Amino acid sequence: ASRVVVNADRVKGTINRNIYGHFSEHLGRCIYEGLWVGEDSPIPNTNGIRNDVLEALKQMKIPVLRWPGGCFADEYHWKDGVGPREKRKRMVNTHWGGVIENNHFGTHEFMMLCELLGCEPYISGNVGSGTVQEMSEWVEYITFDGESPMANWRRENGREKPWRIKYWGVGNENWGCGGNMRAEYYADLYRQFQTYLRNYGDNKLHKIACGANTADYHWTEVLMKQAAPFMHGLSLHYYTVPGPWEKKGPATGFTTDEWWVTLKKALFMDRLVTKHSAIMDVYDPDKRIDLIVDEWGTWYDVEPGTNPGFLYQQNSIRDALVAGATLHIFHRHCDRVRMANIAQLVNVLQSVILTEGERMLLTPTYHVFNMFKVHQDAELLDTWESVERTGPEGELPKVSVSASRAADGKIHISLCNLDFETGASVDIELRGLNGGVSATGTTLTSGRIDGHNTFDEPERVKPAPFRDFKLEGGHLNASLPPMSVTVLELTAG
Repeated sequence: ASRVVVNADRVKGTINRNIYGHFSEHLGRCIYEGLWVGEDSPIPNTNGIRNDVLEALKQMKIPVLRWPGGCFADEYHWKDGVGPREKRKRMVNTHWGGVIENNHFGTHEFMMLCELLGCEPYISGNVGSGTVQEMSEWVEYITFDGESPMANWRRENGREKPWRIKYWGVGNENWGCGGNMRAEYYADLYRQFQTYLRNYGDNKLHKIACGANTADYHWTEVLMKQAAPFMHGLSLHYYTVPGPWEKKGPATGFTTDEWWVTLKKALFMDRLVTKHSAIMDVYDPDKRIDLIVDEWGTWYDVEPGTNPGFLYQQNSIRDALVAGATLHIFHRHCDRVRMANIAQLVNVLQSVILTEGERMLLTPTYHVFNMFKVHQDAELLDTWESVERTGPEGELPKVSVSASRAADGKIHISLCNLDFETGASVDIELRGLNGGVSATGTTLTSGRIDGHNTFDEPERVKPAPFRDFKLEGGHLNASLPPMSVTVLELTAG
């Protein structure tokens, strides 16, 4: 059996709720259909935003939402998305391309969306093809409470008081689709652009520089050395891609080898975060600057017959394990990692929700985020572990565990069983308690390694009560089901 000691009297730090963040680009059906249906749609909606998705996201407690993209963000000109909705600029592609952009979802609709969800807005400004004045005016338009062309324009468009916004990305993927820049060159632009993004009134900007793709450590070094004093966060992007880029592999009907490879590549996040943080420590030993993993998740070949440019893929129990295992990695690094944004809220990459017209489903990834919401802003508890191995040559840990205490005093222990073939025995020793506790549990598992939900069968994979454990005198012995994510809630008394 795997062994775990939880020291409940020993706090290691706070798991920032923004670790549970999300990301929605104007791509495929993420914004259009996925969220924005329009005020006059037969799909029930609140001010143009579909109610089914809204309610599901609120239950999940989405903490922050990044918009309007990765690549799209450094092509976007924000002024195209404000003003009388029916008169905004429109781009239509008469090709398989499928680029229909009417700009009906713009700045006002996005701030409204965040207010509806109860989440923080995180806007990504355009460095690659934008100008310093353009970005500066966006911030002024949003946050200025005085009189000016930009602030007056906001009021004319229906928002009288300024909005608050903390999170502001100064360019996305600038090493690539955001301008193919050298780190050294981006650093100069970053420093210039951020200069003109002001704190108006009571607003305080949290400026986020574009960080490394995967293992580009030189990027991190240059950005930290050249630009650390001018930023509050630095990002990092890492997608879990089973096969080569040219043939990533399918979301369902995959082999057992693809299972192990996917999970092994997911766990590589720990090395990336560790090594990028080590470079950050050299220039910022006090850890002032946030590490922000604002693109992560699985990336497969699209579902057969669909437009590859739309990035639509299914979502299985394998993705649930990627999500749960990666979230645990962020927890362990919560002294530096303070936000993450899984790539793509709806209908795009590793989504929590898929839709098909009026129909929608919750993916197994959704269920992980909903179950793990108990970790948002929780205190991470000191845990020691000795876990068995699984997979070819024991290349994976069989189990991944994390323990935290919520503000109301309840303790939550989440556990992933990475082995699809057998259950996992975990012996959990609870120390530093002071009293006694009782426990309940919930588990997400499947009978098939590619177990997933569809529109006709939307509840094939979903959480269920978990009762296969024994709690006796400060020892919790659990028998986790195969391929599962489980959460145990412990209540004092």
